[PDB]
Amino acid sequence: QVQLVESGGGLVQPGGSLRLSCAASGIAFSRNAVGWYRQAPGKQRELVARSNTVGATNYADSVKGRFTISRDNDKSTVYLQMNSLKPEDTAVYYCNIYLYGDRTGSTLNSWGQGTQVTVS
Amino acid sequence: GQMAYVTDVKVSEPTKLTLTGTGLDKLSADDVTLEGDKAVAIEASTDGTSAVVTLGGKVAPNKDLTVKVKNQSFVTKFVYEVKKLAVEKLTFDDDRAGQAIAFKLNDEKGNADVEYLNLANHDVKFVANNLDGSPANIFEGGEATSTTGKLAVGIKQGDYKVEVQVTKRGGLTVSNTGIITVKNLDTPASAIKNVVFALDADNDGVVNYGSKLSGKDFALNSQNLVVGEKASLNKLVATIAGEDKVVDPGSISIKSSNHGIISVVNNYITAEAAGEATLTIKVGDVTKDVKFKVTTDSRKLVSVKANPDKLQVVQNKTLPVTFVTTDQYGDPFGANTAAIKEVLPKTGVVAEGGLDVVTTDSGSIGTKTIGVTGNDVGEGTVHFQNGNGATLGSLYVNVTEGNVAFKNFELVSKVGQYGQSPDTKLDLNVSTTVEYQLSKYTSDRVYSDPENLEGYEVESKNLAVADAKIVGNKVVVTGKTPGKVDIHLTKNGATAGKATVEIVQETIAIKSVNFKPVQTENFVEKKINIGTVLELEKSNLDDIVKGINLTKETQHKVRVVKSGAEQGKLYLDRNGDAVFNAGDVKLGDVTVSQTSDSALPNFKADLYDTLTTKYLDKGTLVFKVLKDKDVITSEIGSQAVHVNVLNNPNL
Amino acid sequence: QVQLVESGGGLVQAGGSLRLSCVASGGTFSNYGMGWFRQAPGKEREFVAAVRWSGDSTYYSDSVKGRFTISRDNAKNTVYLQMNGLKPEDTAVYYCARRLNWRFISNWDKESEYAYWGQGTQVTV
Ligand SMILES: [Ca+2]
Ligand SMILES: [Ca+2]
Ligand SMILES: [Ca+2]
Repeated sequence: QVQLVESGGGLVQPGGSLRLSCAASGIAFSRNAVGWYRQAPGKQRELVARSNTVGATNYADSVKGRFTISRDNDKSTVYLQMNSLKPEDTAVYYCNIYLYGDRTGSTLNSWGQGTQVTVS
Repeated sequence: GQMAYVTDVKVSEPTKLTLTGTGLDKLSADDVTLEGDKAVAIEASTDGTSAVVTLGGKVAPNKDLTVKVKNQSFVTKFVYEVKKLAVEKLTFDDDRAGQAIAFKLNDEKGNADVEYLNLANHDVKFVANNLDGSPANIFEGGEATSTTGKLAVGIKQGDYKVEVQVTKRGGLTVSNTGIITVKNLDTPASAIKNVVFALDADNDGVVNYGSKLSGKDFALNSQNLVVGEKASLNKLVATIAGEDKVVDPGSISIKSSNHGIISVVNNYITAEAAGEATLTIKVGDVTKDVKFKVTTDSRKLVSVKANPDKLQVVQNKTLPVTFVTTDQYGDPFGANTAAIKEVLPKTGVVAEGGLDVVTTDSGSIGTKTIGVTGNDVGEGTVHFQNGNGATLGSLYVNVTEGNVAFKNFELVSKVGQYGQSPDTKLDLNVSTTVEYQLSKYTSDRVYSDPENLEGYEVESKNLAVADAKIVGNKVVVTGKTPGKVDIHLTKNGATAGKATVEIVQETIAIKSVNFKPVQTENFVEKKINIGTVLELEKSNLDDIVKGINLTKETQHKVRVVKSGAEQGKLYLDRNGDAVFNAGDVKLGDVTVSQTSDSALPNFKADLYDTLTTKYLDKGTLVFKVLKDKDVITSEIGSQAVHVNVLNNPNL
Repeated sequence: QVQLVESGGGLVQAGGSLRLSCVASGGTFSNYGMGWFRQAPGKEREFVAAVRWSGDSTYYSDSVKGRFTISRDNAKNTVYLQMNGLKPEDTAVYYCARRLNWRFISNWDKESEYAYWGQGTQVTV
């Protein structure tokens, strides 16, 4: 059974950093690329960052340089270092597998509750 | 660079591309990129006309993928077409969680992922059946059908026929059948001995089991955790069929009596909050309760102990001292250079910068053997202090004057024990080698250092019992067969050392064989085989043999190899898996032959299909149990089967 | 054990129609698949049609596809086969068979997947 546990969201002031964590289960973690997705209020869901099975990363041009994704196969966990947070990153952040060809994670069936990131 | 030309790109599997073209043997994984990610592996054919490219992830079917190979670009789509299916002939436990029916699709390596198949618009249905065709309630929830393949915890033992049906949503169904076995995989333990927990000290989620720990990890001596720490087993010893062994981690279960104090996930424990909790460790049907305490006091270095704690060393010579560094709980503590201040005595027995107790080596946290060199002659005590000047321990050092008055041939295990005999017993089951050295002693009988063996020679006076060679400054004696052997160390034909080593090797063997009472076969259609002369307990794999009396007591079963080139090999099945492998002991061989006067045209040397009597078979089959089938004189016992099919009168 | 009594075979002409039934008696008829098989005098056993335990999927022999139609009635535990445009080349003893396995669908044409068999009704075109 798929389990996705997000944490690390906060009510931090502008310019601050947030260490986003994700404890995953039932998603063949080591055999899949993982990634962080975000959804603004009244806006579409987009892939912010992804890390393939060997640690090779990809980012949306909107978050390049400011975001760095990491994964740990031993703990089946995904991390997202949120450096220099701009208001335009207002969204609930979700962690999930990344399937090549999908891009927005629209084909996935199970999602967690996410972690709210609020930058004033 | 090399011309590599791709004529076709196809996604053949969720994680792999198949390229067609020329010179594909000259492509590296880095040359191929799918949706922005370079491939992780590439395996071209020998002619370079095709290549399998492994991607760093799974692909979503029916989605446009851009694949780039050097300057070439392709747009493809994965159309997952399930054409065939294979259900694995697996064996499961009658009471174990996390078990699922495995199956493979098409020619894929590795098991199909039902969750991935669901995301790939394919539904999966599992149907369990008893061999007689009736439904079998083996799936989760005591059920005969499943959509996941997960098995229930509490299955009635036996054999089952399971069908897996994979259907494309709004398309066709592909299905196949398979036979699974529900056995008692469980470790048949009678007792739990040593339970060794190890701290995941570097918080990396990895705690090695059955091998040396890695990183900062250390084996706990105590049953104390600090809040926030994590731990896991490094080993658990249980008594299985009369022998103590390191149990397979897959057979261990760990439960906490208070989840708010210590919580457990797959035998990995987390100290949640201060207080007490009992961990119940279960192996098979035997349990051990381990009472742990979770404190709020971080591990601090409190003790530095030396073995030996009183060192007598000759001036300018080096001797080993083993240092054990420990915390307030008596657990290993990794001490770096700054953790211990080695306060040297003013008599100068140890030189400035001559002793730094560093105990941070992976696999050996808290313990390190360091050489201590005798500096100025005299006596003094090194005091081990922390930053605040508290004394964590001490080492007394007596530096002695040097000369050489004696050279004694000694066991390396008894180095520096003046007058100890070099004679020893070497058991080949524990060790195959024994090491010696020529130890130098002062005129005051103080062990100095080993003699340089340049120019010396060593000889075994019985090459069949053991070999002996000079490796550096040691004599390495290698034991081959039981018996007593003299080892002689010489220089230019003068004796420098002699030692007698008794080599022993006890190995369980067949003492005698009790065959079944046999009668003359007067009728047709009677099958004759190994079971006619030896009492067998039938198995699906290698059968158990009764009546094979051994030279030693054992709870392990004697089996005979059922088929293949090694058919008839008798062995002690030390791991109990009904297959000859790992540390099983070969006990002998069962053979069959027909006597010289026999008239048995359908005779076969096969132990399981030796003869089926037919009209006018007349002869004698001789079944033998030998220690080795290649040495006819190694026969332990035999039993003949007399064949005389009656067909009278016969005008 | 479950027994299969088939009835509906006679002497039809070239291009006619014939309906044959198979009544079973034992356990739950709706949990096992049904299959119609035939054997011409002098030849080996050949599969003609199969119905899934749950209906909604029928299988037809490549030589008889389009002509015959297999159907089932779990209420009256009987196997049916509507033969349309019967030709002389399919003159054989039509035996009937019930699957051994509960809710299995794979290998509908293999003889190994059927434990119960009928004596077969003669259909001569
Ligand atoms: Ca670790
Ligand atoms: Ca130090
Ligand atoms: Ca074995």
